[PDB]
Amino acid sequence: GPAKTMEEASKRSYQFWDTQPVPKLGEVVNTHGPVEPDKDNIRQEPYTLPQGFTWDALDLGDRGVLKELYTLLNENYVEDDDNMFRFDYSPEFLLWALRPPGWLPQWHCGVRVVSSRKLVGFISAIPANIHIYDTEKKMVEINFLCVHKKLRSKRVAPVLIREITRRVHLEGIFQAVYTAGVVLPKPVGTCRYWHRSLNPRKLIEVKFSHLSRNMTMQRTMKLYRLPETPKTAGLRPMETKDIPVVHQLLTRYLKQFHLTPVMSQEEVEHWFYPQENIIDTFVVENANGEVTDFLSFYTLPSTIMNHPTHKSLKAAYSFYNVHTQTPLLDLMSDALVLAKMKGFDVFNALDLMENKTFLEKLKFGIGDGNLQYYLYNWKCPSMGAEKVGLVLQ
Amino acid sequence: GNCFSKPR
Ligand SMILES: CC(C)(COP(=O)(O)OP(=O)(O)OC[C@H]1O[C@@H](n2cnc3c(N)ncnc32)[C@H](O)[C@@H]1OP(=O)(O)O)[C@@H](O)C(=O)NCCC(=O)NCCS
Ligand SMILES: *C(=O)CCCCCCCCCCCCC
Ligand SMILES: [Cl-]
Repeated sequence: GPAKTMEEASKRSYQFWDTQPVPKLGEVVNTHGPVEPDKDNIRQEPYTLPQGFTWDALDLGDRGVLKELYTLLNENYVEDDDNMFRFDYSPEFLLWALRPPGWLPQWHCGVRVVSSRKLVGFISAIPANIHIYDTEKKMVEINFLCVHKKLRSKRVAPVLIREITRRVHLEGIFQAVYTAGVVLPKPVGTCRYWHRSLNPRKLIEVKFSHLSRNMTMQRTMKLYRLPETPKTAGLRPMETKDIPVVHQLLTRYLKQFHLTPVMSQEEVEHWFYPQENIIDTFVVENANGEVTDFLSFYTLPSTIMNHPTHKSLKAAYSFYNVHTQTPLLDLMSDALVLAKMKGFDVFNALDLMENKTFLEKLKFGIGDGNLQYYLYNWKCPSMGAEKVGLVLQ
Repeated sequence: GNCFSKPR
């Protein structure tokens, strides 16, 4: 069974993770560096799957293969605590998250039924340069670990983790970064999700949020109302000409945190250049024509399960927000207005970076979900949420 | 992976 709390985690033994090069849940980490040395020789054979299943690297350039992956995740990926909502990553979003610069086809690691060819399992790695305290290391980011519901509790997920580890080792990479809503050995940081209602009537009707006993629907509407247009002078969508300055602003801004990406200019283009219904980035171009700030948020809707009328929830997720001349509070206020303008029902943000400076003021409510951050094969002290400067998808 | 949160 999975552990969502540190209390429930302390009472668990981790048959798989105890075999892995990560610190134990109990210990305090006093050192910096790899848990074990880099391997001089790597297993050449893929790990064995239960009888009747086979590995298959997924070419996401094939529209039908991408749609199979969409469907696996849409029906079997992450749900909320009460099994009411499930992530519904779009096919085009998956292309964005899984084909950044340097992506490798063998790192899109699928499991198929031999007879029917049904896709029943998945895990992915993408390369990323990660700055962790005083070290910069080429790592991978692991995402989208998914096992079909009919296939769970058959230790397929440990096989998926070992197989992607093997395939990453073959490329000479020995560390990874990843998040999870469960506690595992051993988080480098724990972040909390906060939620800012944008369409509170829909959120309440579908039981995403609850009307407090001391608040009417009418007061809830007024509490969350926003302006019709943003207030910041010179706010506009990011364009191709802004890629260098956005790269520069981000690089300088991230230096104050202890876990951050190190992005090339091409990676900045990939992660921030606006794509409708995937990623939005707005820059502030001032009266001199100079770009001084930017905000970004990605699009991640969810399925509303077993509901007759409302089928989906449109969520915006705070990505990276850089301020040098505009107050962060004004920047995020305009992000809320832009998300509302674009039809989003809720705006989500973690308590990492400097987000705690605006969460309560802009009327975010604290969520029931922690997002733990992990490093594989790297020992270092844990850090508070406000020093985590890394957002995944 | 990510985690699905909702208001406490
Ligand atoms: C999460 C999921 C892949 C786990 O697969 P499963 O069949 O239920 O669990 P298995 O029987 O295969 O093996 C469990 C092992 O994998 C670990 N594990 C469980 N969930 C994990 C997760 N999200 N990330 C990493 N390891 C996980 C378990 O801790 C356990 O290892 P342990 O013995 O050291 O404790 C599967 O439940 C799933 O697809 N859930 C919906 C999508 C999801 O939650 N993806 C991961 C988001 S982080
Ligand atoms: C969410 O989908 C993240 C799930 C992470 C699963 C464990 C990954 C452990 C690292 C494996 C790669 C190691 C490469 C050196
Ligand atoms: Cl691909």
